[PDB]
Amino acid sequence: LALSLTADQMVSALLDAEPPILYSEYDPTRPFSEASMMGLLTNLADRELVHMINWAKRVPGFVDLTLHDQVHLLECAWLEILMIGLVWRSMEHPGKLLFAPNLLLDRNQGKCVEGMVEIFDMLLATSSRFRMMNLQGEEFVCLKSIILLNSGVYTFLEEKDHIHRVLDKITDTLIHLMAKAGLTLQQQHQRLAQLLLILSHIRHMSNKGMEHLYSMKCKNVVPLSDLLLEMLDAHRL
Amino acid sequence: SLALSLTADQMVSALLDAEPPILYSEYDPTRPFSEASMMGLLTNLADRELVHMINWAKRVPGFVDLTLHDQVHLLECAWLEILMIGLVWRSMEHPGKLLFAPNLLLDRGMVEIFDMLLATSSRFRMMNLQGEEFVCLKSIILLNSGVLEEKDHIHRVLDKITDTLIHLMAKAGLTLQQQHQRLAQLLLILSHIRHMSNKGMEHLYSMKCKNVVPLSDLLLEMLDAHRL
Amino acid sequence: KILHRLLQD
Amino acid sequence: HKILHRLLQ
Ligand SMILES: C=CCn1nc(-c2ccc(O)cc2O)c2cccc(C(F)(F)F)c21
Ligand SMILES: C=CCn1nc(-c2ccc(O)cc2O)c2cccc(C(F)(F)F)c21
Repeated sequence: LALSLTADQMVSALLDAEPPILYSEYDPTRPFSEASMMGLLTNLADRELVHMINWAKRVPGFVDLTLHDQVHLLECAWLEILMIGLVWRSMEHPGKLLFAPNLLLDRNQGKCVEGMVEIFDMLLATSSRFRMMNLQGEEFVCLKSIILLNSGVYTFLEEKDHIHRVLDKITDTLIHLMAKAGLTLQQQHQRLAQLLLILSHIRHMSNKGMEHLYSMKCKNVVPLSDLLLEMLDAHRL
Repeated sequence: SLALSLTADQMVSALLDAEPPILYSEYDPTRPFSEASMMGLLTNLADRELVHMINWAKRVPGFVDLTLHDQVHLLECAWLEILMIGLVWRSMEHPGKLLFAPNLLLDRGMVEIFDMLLATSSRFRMMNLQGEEFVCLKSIILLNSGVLEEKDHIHRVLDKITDTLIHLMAKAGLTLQQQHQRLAQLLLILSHIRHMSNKGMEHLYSMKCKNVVPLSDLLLEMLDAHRL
Repeated sequence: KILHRLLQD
Repeated sequence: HKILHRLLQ
């Protein structure tokens, strides 16, 4: 059970759960258009989602939930989850976003898609923030798990309590990692807060991205898969 | 400087004394059924609350050390989050209801947002959120709103507020494990508050386009900051 | 729901 | 966006 895992066991489970890094279908034989660029991001998301499901199923506590609650949490969090992964992957590529190894873009390329550059800039800045804080992989996996369990939790009592118990275990794990790294007790609470406040900014970015995706759909820029249509539907634009 | 030197107790005293009043609405009372008489009521209320909010932000330790530009940016980004956390705090005592104003107690596309706000109030009631914690969270919302020696200054002030939250938790007898857990619980609610503000801001923009409900010049200007 | 099916696969 | 600026002053 998730509640009987030690911090070290939680970290090991989450690290082993990590999804693979996928490549985009980038076609370097033609120039980008707004449509073709959006097409790459939605196609990449669509393939990543299948792997996200496999990952979520391995997040301690997630399999205890009903299918409806699992659906709800993923519907809520999917873009946040993609974006935290992006910002993580992009840390050691200052000024660029590593959507995939074959799709490493700077802000002038993001400019190709009308209305995407504000989001692009927020993502770059978030990546820089993680770089400055020297975010560790062990911290990153805790944060991504937090997003999955938290983003949809309030919009569902016993199921909720279980979820809140698992979230508490992840907090414990973060603090453990910080103590392990030699942070003072004060530094531990301060870094915990700094990391969790970044999650508010990731939510912000996801909401702005979701509104942008809805515009792309409603302007017939890109065809969305049936999965992305349903993911988008859940955000009720 | 001076805000980096306040004790936790003095931080708390400062924020408590800065608290704005709870304002009354124009709700008439029933006797008119709702239309966007309701949106009319909420936007009138917000507009009056905003003037108090601006004068409250000046009293949040650290805020007045920022440039006027940065002060403007933070309030433009945070204002609906701040209104909403106030609402949720006022509504703690009224299960299933939102106390927009003492005279305006509404129950349950605004329904999705009402439901989110109700859920947040319910979370705060479940956690027995304290007034001292509430005022720390509201200042965090102001300073964290959303997305660099002055970045360092905001970060130093944010650390001090975090220290103040933990101080309050320690005072209340919580173990270290419990303090860290509660701190995380509270800060994760801010993600949901951000979410609700984002949703709310889209409704406000839609209202602006429809031109039915009157929106103050200040509200129009706040809204405009969220679009460009 | 596609996601409902994917969670079971 | 000048109203807020005036009010902060
Ligand atoms: C820079 C755009 C944000 N974004 N990022 C992604 C994205 C895709 C894959 C991934 O691993 C990470 C992402 O942030 C994305 C996918 C679909 C739609 C959108 C958009 F919000 F613009 F509508 C996406
Ligand atoms: C549930 C409505 C959200 N909301 N709340 C408020 C609101 C007003 C006053 C207050 O003290 C707290 C509020 O959340 C509000 C004001 C203007 C527009 C909106 C909206 F986003 F819904 F369309 C507002």
